Amino acid sequence: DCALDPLSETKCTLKSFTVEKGIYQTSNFRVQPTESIVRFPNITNLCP
Amino acid sequence: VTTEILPVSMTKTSVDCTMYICGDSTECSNLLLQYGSFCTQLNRALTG
Repeated sequence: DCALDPLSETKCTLKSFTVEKGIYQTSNFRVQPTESIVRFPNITNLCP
Repeated sequence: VTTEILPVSMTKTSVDCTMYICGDSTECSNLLLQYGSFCTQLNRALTG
């Protein structure tokens, strides 16, 4: 399972069940958005 | 006494191919999946 734990993710990245001693970059972390925002101008009159 | 200047190393760079190409879009990511393993090759080369 590639998303169980870092070792399994490494095994999937290398596509192997044995991992040699070393350091491997398996993925990329990035913060996810907390909420969405909409900022439109305060306009009310409907277009004719 | 004379000087000899020799470069030994240069800057170690990494590029998240899937983020340079598709910043955070998942449509673009799903569409880039069908190019195979170009991104993995590029990251492998830069890591080397």
